[PDB]
Amino acid sequence: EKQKKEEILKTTCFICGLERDKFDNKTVTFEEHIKEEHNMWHYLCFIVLVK
Amino acid sequence: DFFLRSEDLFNEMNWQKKLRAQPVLYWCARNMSFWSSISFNLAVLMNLLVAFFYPFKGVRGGTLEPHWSGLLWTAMLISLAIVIALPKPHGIRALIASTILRLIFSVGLQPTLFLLGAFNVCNKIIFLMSFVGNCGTFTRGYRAMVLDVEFLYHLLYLLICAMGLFVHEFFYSLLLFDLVYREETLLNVIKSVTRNGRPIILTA
Amino acid sequence: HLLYLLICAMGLFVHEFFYSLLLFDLVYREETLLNVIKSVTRNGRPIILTAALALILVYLFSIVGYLFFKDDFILEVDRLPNETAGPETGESLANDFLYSDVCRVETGENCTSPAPKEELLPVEETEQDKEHTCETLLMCIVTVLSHGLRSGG
Amino acid sequence: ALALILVYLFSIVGYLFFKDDFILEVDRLPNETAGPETGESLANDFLYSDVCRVETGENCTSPAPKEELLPVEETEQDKEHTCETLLMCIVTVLSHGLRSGGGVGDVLRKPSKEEPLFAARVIYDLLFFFMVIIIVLNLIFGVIIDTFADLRS
Amino acid sequence: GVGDVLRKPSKEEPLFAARVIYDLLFFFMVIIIVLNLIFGVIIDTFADLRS
Amino acid sequence: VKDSTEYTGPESYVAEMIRERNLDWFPRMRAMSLVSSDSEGEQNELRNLQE
Repeated sequence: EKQKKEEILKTTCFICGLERDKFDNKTVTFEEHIKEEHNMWHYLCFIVLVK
Repeated sequence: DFFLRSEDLFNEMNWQKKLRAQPVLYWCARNMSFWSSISFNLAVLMNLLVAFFYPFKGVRGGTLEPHWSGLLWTAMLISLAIVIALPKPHGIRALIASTILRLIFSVGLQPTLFLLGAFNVCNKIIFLMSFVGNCGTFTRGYRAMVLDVEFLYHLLYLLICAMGLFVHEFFYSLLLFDLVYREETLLNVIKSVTRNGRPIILTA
Repeated sequence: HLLYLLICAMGLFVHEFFYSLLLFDLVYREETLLNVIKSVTRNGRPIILTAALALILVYLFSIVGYLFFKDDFILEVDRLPNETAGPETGESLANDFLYSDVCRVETGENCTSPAPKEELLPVEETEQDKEHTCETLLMCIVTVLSHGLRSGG
Repeated sequence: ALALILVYLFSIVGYLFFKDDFILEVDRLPNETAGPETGESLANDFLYSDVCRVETGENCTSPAPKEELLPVEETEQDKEHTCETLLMCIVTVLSHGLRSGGGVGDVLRKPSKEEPLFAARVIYDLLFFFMVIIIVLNLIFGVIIDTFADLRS
Repeated sequence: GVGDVLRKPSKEEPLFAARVIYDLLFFFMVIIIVLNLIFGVIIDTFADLRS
Repeated sequence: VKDSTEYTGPESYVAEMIRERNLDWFPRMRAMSLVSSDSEGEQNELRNLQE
């Protein structure tokens, strides 16, 4: 699941985106992213108011 | 994708928261009271180290702060006698004051209305009842003291417990390990095992 | 050849095993020669704390050792308601429961030883062991750490 | 070879290391003592011684030919007196320490209170053998399983 | 290992080194292996079905 | 110087730074064409559309 926080990396917011962007143009996306948120813021604004 | 819604719611919440946040507170809270929080962890470090020095006698043993209270040397020159008045007072006091006031004023109308809020007021539950559990596990409570320084012382407390038985037990320890359970909520992997742990203890 | 020486010592230390000091630190260079080693270390940060976990469960165990009913007239109571048972048958028975409780506490501690002329007693008793415990706290902890990190047991 | 080395250092830090002598302590011073205050305590111081020586040785041887009764009896025999030293201690730590730590059969008593006396070669023992056993395993074990996840990958 | 021991050290040992190096090398490799095999292959299969 | 371229741126660147360078672118073509088709694009569009 922490190799699926990449949507936040991516884108966011817006939605997704993308981016992608384109580039781009203007714008880019981024910015957008930035922007977104714002948105919301816006919303718130819206609411506030109303008016 | 978603984102948104959631976101939205958340946002609203946021818104409210924012509103609250703004407002504021007063003073405040948040912080300064988080100084109080982290150094509360330092306090559990302390009842940790001193529970090692079980009540009766003893002045030969000891442990460095390391980078905070220099008053600890004063705390240990009368040692456990006034440890029936060191972790227990500064601990319960700093924590109830500081951390209840912040953890409740930062959030005390907020959780309304979402399930992550139901969980964070569950944090209100664990933190509050476990630590009043702790305050009730030293002071009597209620109150005491503290301041500085002184003085120291103490007283008581106690209350109730007992019835029936339970009649009389090892109240102090009760305090100890539940605090280190707070240290357990401090981080991660622990939760990891638990979660996959559901219909999996059945594998046991 | 020569020488050388220078210075060382012062103071002590005065004189030690200087030569060995040399030995193992060199084989530590052999340790920097390659890889997986680093691997463990890196994830190793706030993760030895996980060792601190069990270290704590044994700190609670230690006081729940020779220190816990059922098996006294309290719871039972609771139971009551319941008581017883118822118806018916068948068968049965019755029942009841018981109780007791209470106790105590205590405390203690102490210790120481020484011787000087007591030495016969230590040379005999150093050879000795017996599983009488004999309590208490720093004992029980050091021990539960001992065997309980050997192979429970 | 890693753990093989950690045991090569262990081997010389065996019956070969204070605390437990007037140096450280010283340282402490410053511291011283303690303081204040109380409480209780005691015282303290410391111590010382140181020184020583060284030585050387070686040687051885044985043868026979007609000594044989002594070997036929003593082949049957064993006793946990060590009795040192180096190639011994290494072969042994490799022995039991690759069986299932465990530790040296030598014990290691006179507790009293506020212990370094134990804490010396017990904290020494279980820290070493624990880290090195969990590691010799989780290494060779884990790296091989990891490679498995690789080829299946 | 076998309950039999396996003494008369003296120095510069083959006497030991015979069935001790024999013992711990064998039982070590084969235990770490019987484990890390059956163990590891099963866990690996777990990672597979969860995959 | 130179211038142109260178310067341118470177220078510035340086100065300054951032871025420058680258883114894416380169080459282729685209365009071309494609731009070349754009070249025919202006090469026929405006031509017929003025003529």
